[PDB]
Amino acid sequence: FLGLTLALSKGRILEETMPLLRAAGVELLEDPEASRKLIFPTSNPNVRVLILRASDVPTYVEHGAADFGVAGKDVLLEHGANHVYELLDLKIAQCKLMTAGVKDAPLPNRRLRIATKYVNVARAYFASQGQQVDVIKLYGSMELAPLVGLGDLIVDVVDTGNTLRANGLEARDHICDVSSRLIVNQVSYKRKFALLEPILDSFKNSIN
Amino acid sequence: KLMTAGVKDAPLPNRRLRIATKYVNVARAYFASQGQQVDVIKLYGSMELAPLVGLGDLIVDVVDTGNTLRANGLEARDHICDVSSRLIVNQVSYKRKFALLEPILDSFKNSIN
Amino acid sequence: FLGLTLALSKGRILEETMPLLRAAGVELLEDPEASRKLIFPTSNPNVRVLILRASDVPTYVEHGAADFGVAGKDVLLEHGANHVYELLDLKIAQCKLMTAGVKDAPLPNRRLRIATKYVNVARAYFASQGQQVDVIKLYGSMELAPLVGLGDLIVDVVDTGNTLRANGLEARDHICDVSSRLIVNQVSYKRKFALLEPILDSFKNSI
Amino acid sequence: EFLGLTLALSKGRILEETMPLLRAAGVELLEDPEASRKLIFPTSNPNVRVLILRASDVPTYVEHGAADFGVAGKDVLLEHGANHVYELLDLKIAQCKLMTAGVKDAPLPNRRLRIATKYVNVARAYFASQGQQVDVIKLYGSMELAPLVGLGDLIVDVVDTGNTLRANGLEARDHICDVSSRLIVNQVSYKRKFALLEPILDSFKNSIN
Amino acid sequence: GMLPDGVADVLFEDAHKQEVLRHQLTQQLITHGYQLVSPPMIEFTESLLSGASEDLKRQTFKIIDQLTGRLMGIRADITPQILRIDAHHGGDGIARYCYAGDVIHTLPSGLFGSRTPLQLGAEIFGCESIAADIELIDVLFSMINSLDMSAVLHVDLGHVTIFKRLAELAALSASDTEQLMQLYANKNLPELKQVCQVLPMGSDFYTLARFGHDIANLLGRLSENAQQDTKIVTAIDELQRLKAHLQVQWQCAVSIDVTELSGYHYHTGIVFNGYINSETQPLVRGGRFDPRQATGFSMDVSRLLAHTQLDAPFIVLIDYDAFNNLDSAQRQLLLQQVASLRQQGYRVTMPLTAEDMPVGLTHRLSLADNQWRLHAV
Amino acid sequence: MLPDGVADVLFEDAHKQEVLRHQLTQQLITHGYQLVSPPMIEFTESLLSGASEDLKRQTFKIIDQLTGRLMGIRADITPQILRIDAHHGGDGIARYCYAGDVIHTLPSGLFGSRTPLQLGAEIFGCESIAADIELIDVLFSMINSLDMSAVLHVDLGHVTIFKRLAELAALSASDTEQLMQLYANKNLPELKQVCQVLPMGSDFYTLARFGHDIANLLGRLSENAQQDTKIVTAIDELQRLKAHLQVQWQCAVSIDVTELSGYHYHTGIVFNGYINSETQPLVRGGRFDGPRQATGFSMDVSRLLAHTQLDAPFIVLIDYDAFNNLDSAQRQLLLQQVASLRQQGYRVTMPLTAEDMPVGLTHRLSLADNQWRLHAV
Amino acid sequence: GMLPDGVADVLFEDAHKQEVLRHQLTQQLITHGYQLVSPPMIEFTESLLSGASEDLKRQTFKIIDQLTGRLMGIRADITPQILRIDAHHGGDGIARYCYAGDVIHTLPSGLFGSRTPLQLGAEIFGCESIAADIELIDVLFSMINSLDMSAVLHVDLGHVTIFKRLAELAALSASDTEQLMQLYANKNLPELKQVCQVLPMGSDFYTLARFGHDIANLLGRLSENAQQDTKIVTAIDELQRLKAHLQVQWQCAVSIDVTELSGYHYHTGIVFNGYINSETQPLVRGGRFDGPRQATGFSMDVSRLLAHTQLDAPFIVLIDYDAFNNLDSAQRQLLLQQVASLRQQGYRVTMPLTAEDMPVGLTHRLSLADNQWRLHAV
Amino acid sequence: LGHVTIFKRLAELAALSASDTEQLMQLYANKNLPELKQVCQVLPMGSDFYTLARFGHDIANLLGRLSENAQQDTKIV
Ligand SMILES: [Cl-]
Ligand SMILES: [Cl-]
Ligand SMILES: [Cl-]
Ligand SMILES: [Cl-]
Ligand SMILES: [Cl-]
Ligand SMILES: [Cl-]
Ligand SMILES: [Cl-]
Ligand SMILES: [Cl-]
Ligand SMILES: [Cl-]
Ligand SMILES: [Cl-]
Ligand SMILES: [Cl-]
Ligand SMILES: [Cl-]
Ligand SMILES: [Cl-]
Ligand SMILES: [Cl-]
Ligand SMILES: [Sr+2]
Ligand SMILES: [Sr+2]
Ligand SMILES: [Sr+2]
Ligand SMILES: [Sr+2]
Ligand SMILES: [Sr+2]
Ligand SMILES: [Sr+2]
Ligand SMILES: [Sr+2]
Ligand SMILES: [Sr+2]
Repeated sequence: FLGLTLALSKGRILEETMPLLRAAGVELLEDPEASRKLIFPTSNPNVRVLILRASDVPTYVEHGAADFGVAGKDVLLEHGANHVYELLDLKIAQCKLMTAGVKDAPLPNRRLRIATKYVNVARAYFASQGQQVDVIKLYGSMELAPLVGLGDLIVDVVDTGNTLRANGLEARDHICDVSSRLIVNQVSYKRKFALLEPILDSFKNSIN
Repeated sequence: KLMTAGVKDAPLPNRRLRIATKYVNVARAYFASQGQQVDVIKLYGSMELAPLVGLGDLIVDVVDTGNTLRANGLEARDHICDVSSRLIVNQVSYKRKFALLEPILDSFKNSIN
Repeated sequence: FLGLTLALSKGRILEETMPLLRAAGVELLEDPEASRKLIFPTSNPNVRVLILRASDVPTYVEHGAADFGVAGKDVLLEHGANHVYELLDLKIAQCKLMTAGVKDAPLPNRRLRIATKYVNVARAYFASQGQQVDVIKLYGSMELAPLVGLGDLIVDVVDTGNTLRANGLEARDHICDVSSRLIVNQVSYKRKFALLEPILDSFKNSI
Repeated sequence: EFLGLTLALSKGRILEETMPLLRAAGVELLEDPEASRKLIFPTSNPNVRVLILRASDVPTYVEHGAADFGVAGKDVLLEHGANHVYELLDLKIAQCKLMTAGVKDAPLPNRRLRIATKYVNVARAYFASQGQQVDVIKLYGSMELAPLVGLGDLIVDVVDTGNTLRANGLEARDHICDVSSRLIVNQVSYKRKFALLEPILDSFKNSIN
Repeated sequence: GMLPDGVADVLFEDAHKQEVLRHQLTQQLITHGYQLVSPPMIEFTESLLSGASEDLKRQTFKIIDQLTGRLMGIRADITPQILRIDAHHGGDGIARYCYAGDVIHTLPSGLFGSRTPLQLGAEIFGCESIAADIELIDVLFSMINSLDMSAVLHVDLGHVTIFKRLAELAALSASDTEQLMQLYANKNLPELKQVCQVLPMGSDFYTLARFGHDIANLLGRLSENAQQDTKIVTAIDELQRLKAHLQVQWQCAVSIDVTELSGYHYHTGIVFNGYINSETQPLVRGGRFDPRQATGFSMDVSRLLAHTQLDAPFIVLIDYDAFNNLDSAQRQLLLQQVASLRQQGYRVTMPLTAEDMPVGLTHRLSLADNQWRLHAV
Repeated sequence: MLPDGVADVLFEDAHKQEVLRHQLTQQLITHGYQLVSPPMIEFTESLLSGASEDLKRQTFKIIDQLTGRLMGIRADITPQILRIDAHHGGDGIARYCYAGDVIHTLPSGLFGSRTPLQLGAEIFGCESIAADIELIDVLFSMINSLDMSAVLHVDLGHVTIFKRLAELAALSASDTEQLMQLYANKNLPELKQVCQVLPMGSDFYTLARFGHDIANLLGRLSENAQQDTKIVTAIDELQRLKAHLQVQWQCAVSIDVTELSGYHYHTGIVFNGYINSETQPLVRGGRFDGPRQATGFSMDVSRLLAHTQLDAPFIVLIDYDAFNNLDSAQRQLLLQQVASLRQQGYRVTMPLTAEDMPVGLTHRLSLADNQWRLHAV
Repeated sequence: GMLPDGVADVLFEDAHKQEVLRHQLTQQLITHGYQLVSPPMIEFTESLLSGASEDLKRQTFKIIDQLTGRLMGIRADITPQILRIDAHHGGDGIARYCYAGDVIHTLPSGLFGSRTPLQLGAEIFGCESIAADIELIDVLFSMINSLDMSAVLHVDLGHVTIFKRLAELAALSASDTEQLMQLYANKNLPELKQVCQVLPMGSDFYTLARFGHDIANLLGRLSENAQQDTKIVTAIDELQRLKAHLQVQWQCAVSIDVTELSGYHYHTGIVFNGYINSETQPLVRGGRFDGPRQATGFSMDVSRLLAHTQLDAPFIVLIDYDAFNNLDSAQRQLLLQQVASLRQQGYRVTMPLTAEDMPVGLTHRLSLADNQWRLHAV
Repeated sequence: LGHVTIFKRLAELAALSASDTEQLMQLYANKNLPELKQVCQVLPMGSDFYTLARFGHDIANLLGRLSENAQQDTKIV
């Protein structure tokens, strides 16, 4: 395959990205949800897409198995974005990385336990606040952790906060703002700019 | 069972093999016990895609029937080890709450025989 | 002993230093040459002297077994003078460090062999000339080495050069100028300056 | 120019005790070295000349081939390293022994001991074999003074009678090893010039009994 | 011997003495208002060697944290850790810290030195005044005096500001600064004289080495441009105050060397070096350092061992046979008596066998007429 | 900022750590144990001589720049005690104690320390169970001196029992490993299965099922097991220690003869002291190898900090203005008074300025009615 | 000094010559059926120093792998790496390996010797027969002969088995073995004679030093207990076969020294030492060693051949700057074709960047005269 | 192809600190355009530094997109 391979995150990112893709001439030919398929062709025959778990997007892109991708800045911060180019803030799927604890429970004045997917972000953040922590890696959902004492706080992405409140939790501290970004493989940017440029101009235009 | 898996009838490249897997530690351990050097790539999601777009040469995954592998143009290669579900217990809870645990453990033990 | 211990070199340095000592109030009570004695008292009861091989002077001084000493700059350069203070050029026993070879024998085009006491000086010098060498440490006299092919050159101190010519050798390159120096232990300079100062002023004036 | 054997001899006492062995092998000096401003000495055998060196330079001249063979104390050989020469004969002359020595009845300090010595490598080796840590200070000249002005706690030196130690308020402490003069030979000279060496070595061997 | 160069066991009575010294000196500092901190032996090099000199970097062993792949160091000096601690905990006002802990060096720092010193120190942060340096001197000398040594401490004062201002005003290159520093370290007066003839303000640099010891007249020997620099004037004034304080208050022999420029990197002003008798390496090193003021000192506790003495210990052995003949109630009373002896600092061994013999035995606890009593051996 | 398993101990915690280290060290010394303070680094030749694979992985490696040879930072002090006893201890009984920092490459337990302050005691050269009883006495005397509310639970094991059964039943390496794994996991069902097809498999099952009841363990074992002297002696040792701990010290004791951690280094009886319900033992001890007998224990002093309390400190500030208004003779009297307070352990700060404020201030020393006195804040 | 002791640049024609030697000698080995392997300069000490002598350990620089915290070495010898490689890849049958690579030593052997030799070697695994040692000799001598040196290689054969069997049969202590070995190393016959009067079978140990060179009669001078040891008999037989083979097949000067016991640790039988002219340190060291796997091999420092080998003078050519820039495009293309041809034949042709651009050691100009580019010497 | 002179001349002409040079270099290495845009709004000649990352690939027109001070630097040209 001599064209571009585009890595997309599952779920909400896919919904909000479809418009940008259609504007750049790259609509999916079929629905991914009702498909037992891994590599998807598009209306442009030089572009195919991969539908990945969000945390795998930077991995596929930096290793060149996809030439470019759409990934949350939360994922990029947690992963490390040293081996890709973060070309565009797509200003979609806005949310923010936050600490969160039990509703109206005060912070204990001891070493905190953080239970989170975002282990590196968590370490970095609590370091910048000069605070010592014990971090516990979780792969799944995090809202349960404080409720059974696994950790005192969690680090998670929060939009509305409805999920937190529905589980007796509340956002505490704001870590940073998060949105989806267009990342590009370093080699693909050099070797395949001619294929990328129109699509990047279209995305840039679709944002304003 | 935990198995290595690759593209159907694709030959081993002469260079250092790339493993794309959830099971990073198992992968390192296994290929170490075969005296083989590997480059491991951590994946969090589904793994069947990785060999098909060249992310890695092989994957390590749990396989039952293997229908998922064949349906994606992949084939099981090596058997790593057998896998089944286990009952694990917290060390402190085993000491502090044995009275609550024992009947439940006896029932599970009996349900297996 | 609460006074100053002064380390002196054996032969020529001792002759040329005696005047400076007498002027600063520190004459020996007796002749060292005709004496089976190691620590010598002086006319000043706060000063005693040690008569050492020249290469041991910096050793006794830096370790504080002598508070100050007279040593050739050749010795100091070879030894390392990092742990002592070189206070005074006494302008005595002037000579110079030189390379030397067989008379009118040309330098071979291959890697040179240096046979010398002054191993560190030799390495440093030939390094500064961008020249590669094989150095051979000698403890005794060096004039013989080129005559039996042990090395191509020697590094040695030369005054007149009479010893070189008498053995069919000639001075070749000038490395640096050498004279005797007054060295002082770092701690002794701080703790015992009151005892040292007059003696150092007298030496400075005697020069 | 010179196709014969070059023999390296140590200056003082070794020279006295070696002259007999040389005369028996046909290699007397033509003149007195003490009253001579001369570096290479011819002998009654025209295939042999001698060099009169400081003792510590004997192994150096021999291993580098500037002398084909030499007479050196085992103290010198141990200190220098004798890896590049052949120690062919114990000449059983200039017997003495390597010893530690300290101030008379001075007790060992509780801290790490300081050794002031010519024999730096021997000193390190010896105190290592006794499982003891030391700080060694190299001296080139006489060593008897060092303990008396606190340069070191002990010295390592060759001791025969011990008169020099006692006369300076020092006493022998430990025996390190026995020392005598040895005949050393250059590796290449042993292979290339055995025919010249053999009679002289047989004569030395016989002179020892 | 089995151990590396510059690495030594401290055993038996020496270890006991080291423990007493460390504890007493620590307690003294605590009672003068210094907060004890005990940072760890290892940190990530990011923190440990933040703004470290090239020397401190070479002195610090590197090791790899297998949990992160990152570089850690084993501390060669505690002071940077005190900086880290004061940044997070100290605020803007005055703060006092003390410490005592092992540090490790890659190489011995001078001839025959230790690579495993037990570093004890005190530091005052957040005070600009020379009064903080004077308090530290008073604390140090109070500590030294508590040790009842016959060995005497000589103090050498320097002040890095003087040479740094001269280096500024004369606009010296890196090369020329290095060369003067090397020459100063060696007090090589002849070669310094030569180099100074061809340097800008070279007369002043020569004066530092030749007449720096005479601090009463140093200002008046300096050039006009030097004499009109306030920092140079203040520095020389600080030296004169400390010198006077040490002589008046403590009867201390003080020498001055304004060319003492070890730790040109970390020192920012006055420096102190305390020498014990005629030992080459200073027992005590101290100075001003580094938007926060700081001054402090440190020492190797282990170097005090040779100059300090404790009373003979009382080492007691209970008689084996007599003890095993006791009934249970007699044993309990003896043990109560032994506990009391131990509370008073007697070292009491309860023998496992008839041959069980404590090292350095001084007394037996023996049974006569239904009574246990001590008698010397 | 700091690596995982690496922590500052600061302020009152550091003070408390210093008190604990000092008191516990002194207690050991008064029981006849010789204090030794080996260095943090040695050549791996000595440091890792006869080390387990685990100890090797736990030990950081560094290079001695003076010799090119490999050194380690100690992860455990016991091998250094072996080294020390070989050179200094002779053939008789010898007692050693120690307290020093050790470093581990990886934490042992979830969020556990890689920089423990390891304190211990060891008895060499005594075959008798009496040496293990003396150690228990020393340990419990120390624990009791701490006035904790936390309770120490003791678990006793004895590796000899399983090792003799493994010998007598001629088990393979494979089968030994499998039983050990099954014991570690308390997997009774799979153990029962594996034991039906093993020689003397009945005895291996009995260890896991009835090992806790040490009074009857011998009588449940097979005839071949019951006639093994080593098995009999081991069970006898367990019964003596258990009784001694309960009688003399009112200790809760559990027995687990399937406890086989350190199968490598342990050669007999083993002790594990747990504090409340903490997963990792506070104290680990037991018999090991010096042909020289050895037994001992060690603990991380830093883990005592959470369970120990000191009295509130008195932190005193002298009034700045009042002090500077004093004449010389008034100052000398105040300083005498301050010295006295400091001797009693009051932490007295002499202020540098009017704003100089000690952390945690509790009292001012103030001037009222021609008299200096403490008043709370 | 600019560079450390025992560390030297190899520059210019010497470097060219080193490259030719390395390449030719490697190719020769490959054409004799030896498989080339190129192991890395660094390994974990677990593998690199597995069963290493104390000497090899001291010779090996240590470094730390920052990825694992574990200890690595820079190789001082390639043979242990060949063992590692043969364990994984070689099977139970015969396997042949060759190699050429840099090794580093902490200290020189020999006064002013190299610490950075370019170690080239060949090894045969899995053959018990003396035939494997004979094949290696053939390979080695074919290589030596291809070099067209005037320097002569002298071969010294030893065999450690002989002294080891005598040491066993006479039940010598560690102390006594060390003392005999020291005395052998120094050829100290008088003190050896003394020590041997008071040792069991001491007569045989003396005979090794005094009559070991005469291998035809060594067996018959030995004691009855020695003569009835099969290993002693076989060893002496092996020496006689190699000696004969070297003299007959290769016209080699062979000396025998059964007291040659360097590498008592690693050698397990026959040993070979090749000396170039009268150089003290052997150019070639070889002999039997351990892989239960048989192994024999040799190695040499290629850099020590540089002083004894010669290449033809090179042709170093400069194209004339002015003439070239005066050419039209089609004339340039023809010249470049001619230059390409010269380069294919091994002429070193510089295309000048400027009129002053001057190759070092210039021998010819390629110049324009009539309608023709031609070489003319300078 | 690249050319370090261009950024070094811009860093000179804009008189950048060590800190600011390091930050731009880190951002360039990552081709982080959003954060670079932010940092460049508050830097002297920051427009030129942004242009390098955004339009450096089009070398035919790079000179004409640069500032007047940049365009008059001979080394840049
Ligand atoms: Cl598909
Ligand atoms: Cl939400
Ligand atoms: Cl919320
Ligand atoms: Cl399946
Ligand atoms: Cl399949
Ligand atoms: Cl001349
Ligand atoms: Cl005596
Ligand atoms: Cl002694
Ligand atoms: Cl000690
Ligand atoms: Cl009575
Ligand atoms: Cl009061
Ligand atoms: Cl050699
Ligand atoms: Cl085989
Ligand atoms: Cl043509
Ligand atoms: Sr410090
Ligand atoms: Sr006092
Ligand atoms: Sr232990
Ligand atoms: Sr209590
Ligand atoms: Sr009062
Ligand atoms: Sr080899
Ligand atoms: Sr030929
Ligand atoms: Sr902005």
